[PDB]
Amino acid sequence: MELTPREKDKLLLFTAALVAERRLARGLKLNYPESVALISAFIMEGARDGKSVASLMEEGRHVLTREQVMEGVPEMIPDIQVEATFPDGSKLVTVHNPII
Amino acid sequence: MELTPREKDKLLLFTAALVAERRLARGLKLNYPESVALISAFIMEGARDGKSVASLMEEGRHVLTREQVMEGVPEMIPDIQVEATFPDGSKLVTVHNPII
Amino acid sequence: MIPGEYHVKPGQIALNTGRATCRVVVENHGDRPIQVGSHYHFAEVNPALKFDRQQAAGYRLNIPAGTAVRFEPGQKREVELVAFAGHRAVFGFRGEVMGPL
Amino acid sequence: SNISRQAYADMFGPTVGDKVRLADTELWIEVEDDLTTYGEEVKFGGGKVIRDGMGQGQMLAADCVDLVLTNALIVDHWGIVKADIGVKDGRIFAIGKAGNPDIQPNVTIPIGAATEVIAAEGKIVTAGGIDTHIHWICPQQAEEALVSGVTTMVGGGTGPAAGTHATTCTPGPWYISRMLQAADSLPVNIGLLGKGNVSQPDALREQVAAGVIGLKIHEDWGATPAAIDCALTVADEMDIQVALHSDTLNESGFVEDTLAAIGGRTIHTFHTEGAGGGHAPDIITACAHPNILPSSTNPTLPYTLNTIDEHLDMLMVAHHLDPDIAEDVAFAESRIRRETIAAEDVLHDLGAFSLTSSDSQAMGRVGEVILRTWQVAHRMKVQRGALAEETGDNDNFRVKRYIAKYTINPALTHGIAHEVGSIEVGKLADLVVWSPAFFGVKPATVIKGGMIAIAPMGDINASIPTPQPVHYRPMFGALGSARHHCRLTFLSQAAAANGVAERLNLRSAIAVVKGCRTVQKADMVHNSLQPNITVDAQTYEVRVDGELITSEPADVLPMAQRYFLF
Amino acid sequence: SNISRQAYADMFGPTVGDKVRLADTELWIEVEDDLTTYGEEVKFGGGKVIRDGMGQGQMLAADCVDLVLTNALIVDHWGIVKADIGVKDGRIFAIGKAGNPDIQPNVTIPIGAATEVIAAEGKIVTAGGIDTHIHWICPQQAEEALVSGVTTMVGGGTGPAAGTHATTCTPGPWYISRMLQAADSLPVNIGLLGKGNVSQPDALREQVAAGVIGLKIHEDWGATPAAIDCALTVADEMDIQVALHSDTLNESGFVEDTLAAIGGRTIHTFHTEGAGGGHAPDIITACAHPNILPSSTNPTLPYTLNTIDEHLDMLMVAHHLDPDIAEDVAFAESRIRRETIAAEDVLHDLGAFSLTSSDSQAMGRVGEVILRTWQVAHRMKVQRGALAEETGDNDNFRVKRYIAKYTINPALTHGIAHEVGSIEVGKLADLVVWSPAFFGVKPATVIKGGMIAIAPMGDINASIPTPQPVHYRPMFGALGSARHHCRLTFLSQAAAANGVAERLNLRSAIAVVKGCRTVQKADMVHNSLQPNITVDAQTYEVRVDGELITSEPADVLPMAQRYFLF
Amino acid sequence: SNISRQAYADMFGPTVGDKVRLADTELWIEVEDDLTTYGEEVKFGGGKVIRDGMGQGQMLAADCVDLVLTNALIVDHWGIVKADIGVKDGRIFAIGKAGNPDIQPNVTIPIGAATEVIAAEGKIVTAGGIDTHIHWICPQQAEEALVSGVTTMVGGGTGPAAGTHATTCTPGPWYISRMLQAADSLPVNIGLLGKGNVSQPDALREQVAAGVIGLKIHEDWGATPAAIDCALTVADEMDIQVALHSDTLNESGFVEDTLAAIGGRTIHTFHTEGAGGGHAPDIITACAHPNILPSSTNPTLPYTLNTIDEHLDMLMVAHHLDPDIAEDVAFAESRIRRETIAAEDVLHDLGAFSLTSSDSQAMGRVGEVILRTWQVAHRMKVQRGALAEETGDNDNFRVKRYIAKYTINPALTHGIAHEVGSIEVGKLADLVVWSPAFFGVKPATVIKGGMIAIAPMGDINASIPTPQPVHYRPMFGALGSARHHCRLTFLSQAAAANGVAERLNLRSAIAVVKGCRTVQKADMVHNSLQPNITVDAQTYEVRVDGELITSEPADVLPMAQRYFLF
Ligand code: NI
Ligand code: NI
Ligand code: NI
Ligand code: NI
Ligand code: NI
Ligand code: NI
Repeated sequence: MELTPREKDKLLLFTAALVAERRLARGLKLNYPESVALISAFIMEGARDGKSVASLMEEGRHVLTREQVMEGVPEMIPDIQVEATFPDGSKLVTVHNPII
Repeated sequence: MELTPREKDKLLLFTAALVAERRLARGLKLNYPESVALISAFIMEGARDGKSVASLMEEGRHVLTREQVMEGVPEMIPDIQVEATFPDGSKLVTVHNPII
Repeated sequence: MIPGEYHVKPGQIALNTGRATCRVVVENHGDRPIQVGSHYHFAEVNPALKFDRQQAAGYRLNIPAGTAVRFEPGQKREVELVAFAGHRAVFGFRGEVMGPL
Repeated sequence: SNISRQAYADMFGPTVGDKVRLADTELWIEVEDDLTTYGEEVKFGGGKVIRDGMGQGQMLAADCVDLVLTNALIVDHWGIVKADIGVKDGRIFAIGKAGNPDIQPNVTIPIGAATEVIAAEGKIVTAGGIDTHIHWICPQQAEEALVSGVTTMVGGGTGPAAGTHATTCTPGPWYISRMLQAADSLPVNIGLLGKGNVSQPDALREQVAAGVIGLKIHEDWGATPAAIDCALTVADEMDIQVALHSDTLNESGFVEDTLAAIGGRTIHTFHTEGAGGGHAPDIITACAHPNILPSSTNPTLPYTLNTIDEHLDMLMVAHHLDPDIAEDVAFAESRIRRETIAAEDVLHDLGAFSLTSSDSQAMGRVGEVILRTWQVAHRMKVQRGALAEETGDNDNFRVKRYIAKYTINPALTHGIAHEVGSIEVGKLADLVVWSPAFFGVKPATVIKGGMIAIAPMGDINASIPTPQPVHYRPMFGALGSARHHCRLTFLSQAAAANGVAERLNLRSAIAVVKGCRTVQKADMVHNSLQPNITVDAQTYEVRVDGELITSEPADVLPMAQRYFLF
Repeated sequence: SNISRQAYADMFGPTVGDKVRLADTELWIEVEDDLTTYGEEVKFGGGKVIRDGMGQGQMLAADCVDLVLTNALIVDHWGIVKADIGVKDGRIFAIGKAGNPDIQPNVTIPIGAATEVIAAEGKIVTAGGIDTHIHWICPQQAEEALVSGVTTMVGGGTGPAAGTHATTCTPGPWYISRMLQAADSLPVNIGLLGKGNVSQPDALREQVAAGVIGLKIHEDWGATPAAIDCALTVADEMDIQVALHSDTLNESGFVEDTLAAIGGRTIHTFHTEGAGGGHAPDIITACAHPNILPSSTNPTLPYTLNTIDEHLDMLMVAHHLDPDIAEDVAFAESRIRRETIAAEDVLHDLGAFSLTSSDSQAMGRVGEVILRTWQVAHRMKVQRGALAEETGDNDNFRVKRYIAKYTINPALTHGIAHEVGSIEVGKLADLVVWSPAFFGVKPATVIKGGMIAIAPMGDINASIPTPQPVHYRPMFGALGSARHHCRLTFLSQAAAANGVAERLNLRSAIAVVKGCRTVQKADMVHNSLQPNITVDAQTYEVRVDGELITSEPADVLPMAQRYFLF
Repeated sequence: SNISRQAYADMFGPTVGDKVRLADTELWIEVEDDLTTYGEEVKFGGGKVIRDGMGQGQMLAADCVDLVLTNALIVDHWGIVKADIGVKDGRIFAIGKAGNPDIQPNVTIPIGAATEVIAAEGKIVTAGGIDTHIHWICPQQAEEALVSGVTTMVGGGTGPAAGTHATTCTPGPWYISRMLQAADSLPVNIGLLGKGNVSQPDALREQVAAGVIGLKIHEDWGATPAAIDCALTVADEMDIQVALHSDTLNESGFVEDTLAAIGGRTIHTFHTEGAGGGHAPDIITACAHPNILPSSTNPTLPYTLNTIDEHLDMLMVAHHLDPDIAEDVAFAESRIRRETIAAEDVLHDLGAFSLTSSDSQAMGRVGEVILRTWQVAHRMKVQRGALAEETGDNDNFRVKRYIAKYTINPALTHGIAHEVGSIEVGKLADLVVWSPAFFGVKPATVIKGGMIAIAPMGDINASIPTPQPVHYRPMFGALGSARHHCRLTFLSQAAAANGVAERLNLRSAIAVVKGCRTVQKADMVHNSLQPNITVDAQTYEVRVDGELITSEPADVLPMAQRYFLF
C-alpha cells in the first residue's frame, strides 16, 4: 500500500466518523467531535466519487441539521474544512455554517 | 487485551480495508491502496476461520477482477503477501497475480 | 496505459565481447547437486566435478552475470568459459592461486 | 554469450534506447547512455556476482566504497543514464562501473568487505528534493516532506503562531537559537530565514549573526521600499539570500516601485504568479529581470477545474483576514486570477519560472512539491507537445528542465549547491530510489547522508519485509546520533565564525551558505528565460512579446486517485 | 473615529464590562480592566498594524520582546483583564500595551524585528496548571496532562511497579537519579518526591541530597507517628515539603494522634476528604489547622450520581487489596462516604480546601484536574448562588478562587512559586491559550518556557493548518534541545549544591525549591479559611460551627458529553 | 497459625509441590524449592507487611536493595524455585528471602526506604531472551522483540538495503560506527556482526577494531573455504565469534569440505536444519561436531501443516532470487525438505540443537522466538512423552532444557554470558515477569537494567492503570538518558581498547565480549548432545545411529489463536 503519513492520518478521521455514524443511527443527538467527523468523512467520499469542490461546499451543509445535534454544537462549528484527492489532485473543501 | 505492536499494526490494515469495502459497494473501481487492503484483509479473516495457506493462495486470486479496479492497477500488484495467526501459528500467504 | 511500463527496443545484447573463451566437458561425480555462479573461478569449483581443471585456469562461466549452471548428480555437459579480466588476480575460492594468473 | 533485450531489461533494468513511462503520466524517458560492460554487471543475492574474489575484492575500507547502488537509472539535470553509484563517507564518490578490479574490466567503483549493497536495477534514482518555502508551523512537516522525496527544507517559523502561519520568519536571536537546536531532531537538512522587515540594518545583522541563512521580506510585516532596501543591503554584505513576498495592496507603490527599490540586486521572488502574495495583478512580470530568481508555490500547479474554487477561503485563513471586512475580502479576491494561474504553467514549460516550492500549510502542500511539478510537465506535454529543445522521440529534455526546478535550482538560489542539489561527486549522498510505476508519488527508499532514513516497511514481525501493511516508517538514518551525522544544519558565514554551533551545542554536521549574491537568472539550469512579459491592468491577460499566454484547466490528473487511499 | 461595541468585540475580543460564558457552564466572567488605548490596538496579518515603522519598531533584540500575545483576556488569581502579554528570554516580561513607541502612545511592550506574534484576540489566557499529586506510573501521563493545560507535574514513581501504583514515591538515590535523567525527555516541569516512611533520618537525608523536592508519607509504607515525625524533622532542616496520606486503619492512633505527631509543622495533606486515603472517617477535619495545606484528588470532584458506584473497585486495584479478604473490603468501604464526598465540594467553594490535584492512575484522572475544578465551581454556583465576596453581576471572585487551586496555591505549597504558578513578570512563560467555548476542556495553544509545546494540528499536508483531522500533536517546544531549554527540573537546595545536575549530566534548566516550611493556610490565595469543622463518628455527617455541610449529586455536568468523542 | 494450601497459593503464589500449567500448553512445572519462612513472606499494599519498622528496615541505601520482586516463581536453567529477588545498581543482587532483619528471620535481601517493590506473587519470572540472529532491516524490530521478552539482540545490518535483507552484516567501519551510534536509541542490549566474507585478514581486523563482536560468513557474499578460513583465523586472534551460513549450492564443495575448512575451530552455525541456508541437503549433520554451536531460526519451529507451503516464496524474497530463472527456483526448492524440518524438532528435544533464534524479516519472525520454542516443547511432549532425564511427575527438565535455548546458551555462544543470559547474582537485571496464563506469549513486565522498559498499559487518563484499551507502551527505562544507563552496547576487546566508545561518543554502558573461542558443544547447558547423525543424499532421511528421526506436523498449536487479535 505504501501509506504516507497523511493517508494514515485520514484513517483516524474515517474511524472517528464510523463512531458518529453508529450513534446517529441509534437516534442520538451528536456532540461536537462526532459532528465534525461525520461531515468531514462525507466530503472525503464525495471527492473519491469525483464530485467538484463547488458541489461539496454546498452538499456539506445538508448532512446534519440543528435537530440532530446537541445544543450549542452548531455555533461551535462556524465552518468545516477537509482535503481529499479529487480526480484533479488534492483540493480543499470549506463548508461554511454546515449545521443549520 | 495486551495488544502487541504487530496486532495494532494489523488494525491499520483492517481499517484501510473497511474504506475499500465501502467504495466497492458504491460501485467504484478500486485504486492501488484500496485493492491491496481489501485482498489482504480477506486473507487475514481466512486464517482466523482456519483455512489452510494453500487454499488462501488460491482464493485470494478471486476477490477482485480486472473490471472492478482502475486501469494499470492489476499490473501494479504482481503479488500480495500478508501474515496472520492460523490455528498452527503465524504463516505467510503469498497470492501471485491476485487481480485478473 | 500501464504505470511505469518499459518500451524495450527489440534485439539482443552480446555479452563479454572481445574475450578469450574455451569449451569444457564437465561431469558431476558426486551424489549431491552442484550449482556454479557466473563469476566463480571455474578451476576451483567443487572437487566432485570432473573436468580439465588446467584448461579452466583463470576462467569463469560465459553466461549472463548473476545466472548459474546446475549439475545434478551424474550429469555431464559441455560449458563455455570466458577468461577473467582486470588484473587477472585470483583471491579466495578454494585458495589454490591467491595471486596473479 | 547473447541475451535478448527484454530478458536483459528484466534482470538489470533498461539500457541504451529503451524508454520508460514516468508513473501514469504521458512522459517517457529514454536511456541516453549506459556505463556498464555487458556481461560484467554486478548483482547481489544468493549465488550472484557480488561475492568474495568475484564481484567483491580484497581491498581495505579506505580503498572501496561504503555503499553501492547497482544498475541505477539516473535522472538528473545533466543526463538520464544507466550506471552504478558509489557512496563513501556519506558523499557521492563516483558514478560509473562497480566491481572487483582483480577480475573485472573498467571498474571505477571498487566493492570490498566494507561495502553495503542497494539493488537499484529497474529503479530510477534522483537527488533529494529541496523545498525553499517552508513555514515551520509544526515539526511533523519534516516527515511528510522526507516521505515525498524532499531532503532539504529551508524556511522560517517558531511553531503554530500567527506570525509563522502567515510568514516564513523565525524572529530574532532567541527564536533562531531555539529552532537551530530543535533542527537536530529532524531527519532533513535545514536552513532558517529571519524576519527581514525592518529599516534598521543592525536588527538584521543580529539575526544573520545568530544563524539565519536568509531574510524573508513579507507584506504582512510591511513590504515597503525602505524595508526591502535595508534587507538587500545587509544581504549584500553578509552573503545571504533574500526571499520576497511583495506589497499586494500596492500601498507603498506598484510592482515597478518594488523593482526599483530592489535596484538590480539578487533576490528570490516567492510565488511569482501572485495567488500566494504579491503586487496585484502584475507581480508575475518580475520573471523578466536578470536579478530575479522566480519560484512558484504548489496549490496553483497545475491549473485544474477545482483550483479557483478552493483558493478564497485558503487565502483568508493563511493571512488572518476577516471575511466580514469588505477590504479584507476585496484584497483576497484581487490575488486570485484565472489569467495568471493559467499562464504560470506555460511559463514553467518555457523556463521563465525556475523553481517549485510548497508554502507549507500557508497556501501550499508540503508533501506535493515533486508530484505537482510532474503533473505540470504532463499537462504541458499534452497541451503544447514537444519542447523546441527536444531531440529524439522522448521527453528527456522536458524531464531535465523540470527536475532542475526542485533540485539544483533551489540549491543555487540559496547558496547550498556546493553541498546538495544533484547527483555529482563530492555532494552529500541524499538520494531517492523510485520504482517507475510510482515515480514522483511514493519512493522505494530515501537516503540521507549515506544512510536510509525512511522507507516503506511491512509487518515488523513478518518472515520478510514485504507483507502488509506496508507504510512509511523511520529507519536508522533518522535515529539519534546516526541522524546528526547524516543531516546538515546550514549557517551563515557570520554565525559559523561566531561559534554559534559550539555555543548552542548543535550536534549535527554544519554547512555554510555562500554565493547567494552572485547567482542570477542566467544561472538557473534549463530555466534561464527572461521573457518580454506584460500583464493587462484591466483584463489581467498575460502576454509575452504581444502573444497571449494561456492554458486549459485539467479535469483529471495523473499521480492522483490511482495512488492515494484518501 | 467611532465603532460599535459588538463590532469591536468581534475584532479585538471583549472589553471592560463585557461578559463571557466559560465553556458550557453557568459561570460568567466580566472584563474588569483593559490596558489598551482605543484605536491603538495591535493586530497582525495582511495589511494590519504590526508592520515595519507602524506597529513594529526599529529596536534591537535586546530592546524588544521575543513574543507578544496580542489582545489577550487574562484570567488569573489577581484579576480578569484585557491586555497584551510580552515574553522575553522564556519569561513573562510585561502585561500591558504592545507596539511601537515611535508612533504609538503608552507602549510598554515594544515590538521589533525580533518579535514573534500570537494572536490572542477573542481568547482567554491563563497560567499553566500545576498538579502536585502525580504517580509516575507511565511517561505517557505527561502528554495527557500537557494537553489538558497542566505544565508542571510533581510526584513520585519508577514506572508500573506495585510501589508506584499505590504511592507517589521514587525510592532511594538510584531510582531518583534515574528518574531525574528520564525527566529531560518530558515536556513538563518536574519535581520528584521520595519515600518518607522511615524512622532513621539519614535514610531521608540521602534521598533529599539525591534530588527529591519533597517526601511522601504513605500508609502503605506505614504512616506511623514515628515515621511522620522523622520526615518532618528532615523537612524542617532541608527546606522541602512533606505530603501526607494518613493511617486509614487508625492502627497507630486516630486523626488527633497524627495531628499531634505533626506538631504544628507545615505539611501538605493529600486527598483531605478521605476516599483517596486517610483516617476513617474524619481525616477531613485537618483543614481546620493553620499548618495544613489541604488538597483534593479529582475522582470525587464534583459529587455526581455515579461517584459512589465506581469507587469500590477503583480503591481495591489502586492499593493491591484482596476482595476475598474481608478486612481488605471492610477498610475499602470505610473510605467511601457519601457524607464527606458531598461536603468536600462546599468546602472548596468556601476556601477551606485550597488545592485540586489528580492522583494519576491511582484513584485519579491525570487529564481532568482543570476540567473537574470548573465543574465544581459550576455545581456550587448552581446550588449556593453567589459567594459573599462577589461584587457586580458576574462570577469573577469565584473564578479567581478556583483558578488559584491548580495554579498559584500548588506552587506556594511546594516552594516553586518563585518560578511558576501565575502570570506575573519574571515567572517562566508557561501559558495556556483558550477559546471561550472550550475553556478548561481543550486548549488552543500550550506554551512552555516561551515556546509552543503542543497544540491542535490539522492535516500536515493541507494548504492550511485547519483542515481535518485536527488533534493534539507535539510542537518544537517538545523537541530535543529546545525542550531542555524550555522546561525545568526542580531540585532540593542540597542536591543543587552537591552538583547533582552535573553528575547526572542533566540537560534541562534547573530550579531550586525554597519556602516549603514557612507557608501556612493563611498564605493560600483566596483559600485560607480554617473552619471549626467536625465529623460525626457514627453518621459521618460533616458540620462547621454546628451547621450541616452537604450538597446534591449532579445527574449531568458541563464540560462532558458535548466535547468528548468517547 | 495454619492456612490451607489453596488459600496460601492465592495470596503468595504456589509453593513446593504445587504444579502450574504453562499458558495453554500441556507443559506443567512443579515448584522444586521455596526459600521463604512460612508466615514471614513480604507483601506490599494497604496495611500489608512492607512498612516502616515492619517488613521495611532502617538501613541506608548502601545496605538495602533498590528493587525487590516479591514471591516470584523463578524458571531458569538451574531450577524452578519460589523466592524473592533483590536488584541493586541495575544488577541481580540476590535470590533469597527479603525483609527487615530487625524483626524477621533469615532475611538475605534487606528492604529499606530506598527500596521499590514489584509484586511477583502468582507470576513467573525469567531472564530476558537473547536473539543472536537479527537482521537490522528496521529499528522497529527492537520494540517487537522487547515486547516478546527478548532483551538482547545480536546481528547485523544497515537498514532496508539488499545486503541486509539477505545477510546479518554491517559492512565496514563507517556503517559499523553509524549503527553503534544508532544503537543508543534502542531499548535492548546490542552487539553487531560484520561482513566476514573476505580472503584478506586486514579487511576483517578493521571491522573488529571498529566495533563488531563477531563476523557473519554468508553464502550470498561467498561462503568459500578461503573466506571461511580467513574469518576463523581473525576470530581466533581477536576473541570474537563467527556465525555461518554455508554454501547451499555445493559450489565450492560439499558439507564435508566446509567442515574441513573450519578445521575444528569454534563456530556458530545459523539455521542448522537448512531451510534458512546451508549445504543441500545435509548441513544438519554439523550438530555432530564438538566445535559447532548449532541453532535454529524460527519459521520451521515447530513442524506444522502449513510450514512447507509458506516457505518457497519466503525464500525467494529473502535472497533476491528470480522465480523466472530456473536455477534460482531449483536451489530454493533444494532448501525446503519435509524430512529435515521434521527431524529438527526431535533434535531440539534431544539437546542436539542448542539455540533458537529468529532470522528477523529474512526468513524469521522477530517476535516469535520464545513462543515458538515453547510450541516445540509442547509438540515434543505430546509426541515423545517424558525425557529420559525427567524426575517426578512434571516437565521440569524439558522446561530447563528449552529455556536454555534462548537465554544462557546464546549468551555463552557469543561471549556475553558474564553480563546477561540468566538470573544469577552479578548479572544485569534484565528480567521478564509473566502471568502463568500468558507465559511465553504476552509479558506482564519487561525489566531492563533494573528499570521497567515496556509493559501493558491501560487508559492513560483512567483512575487506575487497568482500564481498556490495554496495550504495550514504552516506560521510563526506554527514555533518553535512563535508557542509556539501563542498556549495554557490546564491543570487541580491540574496539574497547581503541577508545571507540569515546570517539563515537556512545552514551550507553559498554560491555566487552570474551570467551568466544573456548566454548564448545559440551558447554551448552542441557543441550550438549553430539549424535552420530546421517542424511540420505537421495531421500533426505535423517538418521541417528541408524534409527530414523522424524515427527508429525501439527494442525493446531497452543500460544496461537487464543491470544492474538490477528
Ligand atoms: Ni507569501
Ligand atoms: Ni509562505
Ligand atoms: Ni493517597
Ligand atoms: Ni496517590
Ligand atoms: Ni542465513
Ligand atoms: Ni539471516
